[PDB]
Amino acid sequence: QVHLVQSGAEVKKPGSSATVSCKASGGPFRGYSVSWVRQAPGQGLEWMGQIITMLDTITYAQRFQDRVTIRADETTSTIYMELNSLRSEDTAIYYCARNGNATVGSLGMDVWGRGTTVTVSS
Amino acid sequence: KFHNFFEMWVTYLLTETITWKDKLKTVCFDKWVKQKEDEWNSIKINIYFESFFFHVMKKLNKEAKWNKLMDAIELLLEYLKEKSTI
Amino acid sequence: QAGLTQPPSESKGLRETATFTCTGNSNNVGNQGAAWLQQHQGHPPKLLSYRNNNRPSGISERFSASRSGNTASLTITGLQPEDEAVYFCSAWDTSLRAWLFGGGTHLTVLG
Repeated sequence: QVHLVQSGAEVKKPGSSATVSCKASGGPFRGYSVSWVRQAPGQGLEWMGQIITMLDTITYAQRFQDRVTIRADETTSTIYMELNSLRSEDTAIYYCARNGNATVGSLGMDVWGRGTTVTVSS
Repeated sequence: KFHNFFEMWVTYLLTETITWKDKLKTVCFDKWVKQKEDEWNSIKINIYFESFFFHVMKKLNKEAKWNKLMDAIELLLEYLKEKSTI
Repeated sequence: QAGLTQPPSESKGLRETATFTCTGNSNNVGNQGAAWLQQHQGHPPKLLSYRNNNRPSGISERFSASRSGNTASLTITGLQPEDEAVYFCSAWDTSLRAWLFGGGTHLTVLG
């Protein structure tokens, strides 16, 4: 029973940096493999990156290779986010969700966060 | 970090166990199992091994084999000995 | 193309079965499988099927998934008039090392 609770929404400006953080609990911190998903309003989800919290292994998307960075903090059991180059159409609700159920042995976005809807504007 | 070394050793051990179970459809397996015993005693439940699932799929993306494969390290090493004798 | 291609919308009536499709390539869906996700209006998408097509906790037996080789399918039998949701197929690409999401079919019950 792993629980993910999502931070509140933050209003940013173009060119600034956003930080979405959700803490996870319900087991050892070593066995967490949460991923960060972007869903712009009106169309479908878009996978951004993921972190496997065991050996600090992060895989980014091809189009977010040089933009997004993901890290983990084992003391507070939180997973962080960072978007260095915020642009006007980078407006979405951001989710964090593990990519599998280790008890069953399968990959799938099993438990999801509430969503941090970062809205860039002027 | 020594705990990162331990978890990388166990992850590599689980991946190599999956690959050896794949390779043997039925002598190098016996010399491999003893190769993962001098290591283990130089270092010296079921839930303990599920936290390694995601890191193992990172390098070996096979749900079926991981499920078929299933203190806890002595249990797995005893399983490896039993498989090597047969 | 190399992503997951899904039809934009499908419409079925009440007390009817719904057949889904999500086709990729030998890496996205054919390799291991595809996961199906239930997203309502303005809600986090709830999972329905793992890659091995297992039922997660909290999801009834009314849903059911499978794979016809290089194409994932999800079947909903006897549509419930409150099942207005968009359904997404995700699949870990092994060549690009990425979860690939489809367009997501929109389900409109007729009643």
